[PDB]
Amino acid sequence: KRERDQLYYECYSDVSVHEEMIADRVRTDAYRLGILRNWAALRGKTVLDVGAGTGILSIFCAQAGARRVYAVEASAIWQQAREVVRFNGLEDRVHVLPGPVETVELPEQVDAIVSEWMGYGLLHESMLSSVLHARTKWLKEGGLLLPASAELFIVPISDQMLEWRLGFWSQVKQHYGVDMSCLEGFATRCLMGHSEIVVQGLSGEDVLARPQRFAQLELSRAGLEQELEAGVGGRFRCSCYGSAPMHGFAIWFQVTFPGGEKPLVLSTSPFHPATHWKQALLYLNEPVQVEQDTDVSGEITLLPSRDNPRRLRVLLRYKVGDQEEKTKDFAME
Amino acid sequence: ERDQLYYECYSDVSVHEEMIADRVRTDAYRLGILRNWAALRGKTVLDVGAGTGILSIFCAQAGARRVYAVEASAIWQQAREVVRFNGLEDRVHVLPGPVETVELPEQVDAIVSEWMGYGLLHESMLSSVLHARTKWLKEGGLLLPASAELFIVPISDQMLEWRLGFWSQVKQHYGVDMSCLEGFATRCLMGHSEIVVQGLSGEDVLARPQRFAQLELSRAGLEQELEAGVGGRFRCSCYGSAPMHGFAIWFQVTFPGGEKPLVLSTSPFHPATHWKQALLYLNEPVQVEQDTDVSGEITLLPSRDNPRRLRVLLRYKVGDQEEKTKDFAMED
Ligand SMILES: Nc1ncnc2c1ncn2[C@@H]1O[C@H](CSCC[C@H](N)C(=O)O)[C@@H](O)[C@H]1O
Ligand SMILES: Nc1ncnc2c1ncn2[C@@H]1O[C@H](CSCC[C@H](N)C(=O)O)[C@@H](O)[C@H]1O
Ligand SMILES: CC(C)Oc1ccc(-c2c[nH]cc2CN(C)CCN)cc1
Ligand SMILES: CC(C)Oc1ccc(-c2c[nH]cc2CN(C)CCN)cc1
Ligand SMILES: [Cl-]
Ligand SMILES: [Cl-]
Ligand SMILES: [Cl-]
Ligand SMILES: [Cl-]
Ligand SMILES: [Cl-]
Repeated sequence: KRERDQLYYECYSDVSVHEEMIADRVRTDAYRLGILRNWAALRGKTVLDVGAGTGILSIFCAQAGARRVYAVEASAIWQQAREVVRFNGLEDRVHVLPGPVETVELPEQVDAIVSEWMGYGLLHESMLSSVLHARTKWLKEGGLLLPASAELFIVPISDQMLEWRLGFWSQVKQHYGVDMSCLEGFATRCLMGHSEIVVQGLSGEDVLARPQRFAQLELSRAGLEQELEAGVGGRFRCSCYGSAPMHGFAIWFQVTFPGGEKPLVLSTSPFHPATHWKQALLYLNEPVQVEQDTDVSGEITLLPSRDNPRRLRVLLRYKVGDQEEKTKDFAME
Repeated sequence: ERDQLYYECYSDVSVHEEMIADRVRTDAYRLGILRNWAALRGKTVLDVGAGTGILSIFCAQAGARRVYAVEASAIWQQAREVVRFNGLEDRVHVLPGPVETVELPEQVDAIVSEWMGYGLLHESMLSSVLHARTKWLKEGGLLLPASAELFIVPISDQMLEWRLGFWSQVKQHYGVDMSCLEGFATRCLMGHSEIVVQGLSGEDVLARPQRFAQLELSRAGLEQELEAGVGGRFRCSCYGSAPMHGFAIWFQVTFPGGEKPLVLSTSPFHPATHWKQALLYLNEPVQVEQDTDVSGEITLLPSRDNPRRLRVLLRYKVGDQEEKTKDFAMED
């Protein structure tokens, strides 16, 4: 079933997703400046924009002096990108090509590749293998990748929003004169007992320890394609700041653009301004009380599902202080 | 088999959290039940769709000697827990299964139910309640609520206006002109034939809201009239100059007094509720002026494939423009 790809691209054929991406100021301005600061590597050069969407990133490349930009797009939105390119008078420099980047035939190797491939938890959608497949095939030796690298972080969390949802049932008497405190367990089983990856914004005040980096993806490195199938991650460890009910873990990513100037980082940390990626939350089955200097440690692996390769899977093993090591397997909403 | 998937939606906590957190809804049901304490003292009540059991416990608190709390989804176990926890195991009996196939020991003096979906009739729970009235309600029995009215008005959704205008703003933000995508945006967002559940304010309302249906729930033969369609004709005149994006529909229900009668509205001129309003978009904007004639017909139906999903047939005419038709289905 390669018709699994048709239902994936149908999401990107609609305007709403692209509105959400372009409305994400942090994301779109990171790409704008990231491209601009690498003018030296881009003036006069050829560029491959993998998954051009509405074509905004391809136009940034042309505005930074690129002589030719190949904007490859697999969904029907390619029609709108051609229209936008034509509308800005850039048809002679920006050429939009339909179809997947795997099957696309360009007339030449390229000097640089740009792509916004990051999904939720970085690797939801599994777009990275397309980008790496295109690097190996089309990018010249020592050509520019934008962004050039990625890192993943994990940290234990106490989600205050969830806390109020669990506590809701104890507030019922004071409003309506009926005691529903006994449904606290039920709500915990409903909201924490399931095995889905929740994509939700957190505050920095919900963070219970130093965020630990558990993966580092240098996109130039050959053989990185093969490692994504086996999984991304490894062990983590940290000690908590204080007293709180730990609900689970959050994960987020960052990506780095090189300078020419200094490097630009695009982060999805809760200590930074929000993005449409938000954070990926991994809830325990029930809350666990931790104290100042409670040592939390464990193992995490990000990989694609068996059923749908584009869907993200997270295998977590964890140990909260004294407790026995527990396990939980998640899949994106 | 089809009905089992519907009940499963009410097995999760989130849906009941949302309903109980709707203070306008829950206070109206509390206060509506409390108003009829005289008629309910020492009487028996059926609670169709008991959920977590909160409405049954209002009836027991109001003085009913016996309440049968009927609930088809697995949440009946949570309703049993709450009853026992509140010490009302003698006065409230939680009976699992659908209300169609439940067996009570007696006929009841009153029926309470919160049955209203998005656009009132989404979910098609009203048939279950009307069947329960015929089978279990005594003569001169009480229905809470007792009636329902449906309203419609042309609207100018600001949230949509922002989303359509977005593509002209890209130049100012990022230095790339994408104003050429406005038509595409409109075709995606307005050309889809789905009923959008969204909250509006008073500024969004473009003319005097018009009632197009009344449902007296005691009326016999109403169950058959629901399958045929609930609806009517409407006409109104626009207040002033604005871009019309479609129609909003909403409802109200009325509890009898026993004191003045209590009205639970989901109008945008009254306090907000989880029902919000149900929006029916045109295929594109139509610019209107003061005293512009908007008229049409609306019919609320069950969908072809799925009887519990709400369908809306809309005929509409706006000013000099010819009469147009559009078929909507509730958000998938
Ligand atoms: N293998 C592949 N080949 C070509 N395009 C792909 C692809 N996999 C995903 N895409 C496309 O890549 C885009 C990812 S979203 C990024 C969109 C664009 N850069 C913007 O900022 O607006 C989508 O439009 C999707 O349809
Ligand atoms: N035919 C039927 N028989 C019994 N219960 C039904 C039913 N159709 C729907 N229901 C139930 O009716 C409920 C409607 S929601 C209202 C729940 C509750 N009265 C409250 O205010 O919180 C749902 O929980 C659903 O499971
Ligand atoms: C269809 C499933 C598997 O994939 C999607 C999940 C989410 C989205 C989505 C919703 N809003 C914005 C996006 C895209 N975004 C995450 C940046 C992409 N480089 C799209 C596809
Ligand atoms: C076909 C089914 C799934 O449609 C539903 C759609 C929405 C809901 C829902 C979400 N929050 C609250 C509700 C219930 N509410 C409308 C009051 C009902 N008496 C339930 C069923
Ligand atoms: Cl497509
Ligand atoms: Cl082109
Ligand atoms: Cl990085
Ligand atoms: Cl767990
Ligand atoms: Cl009414």
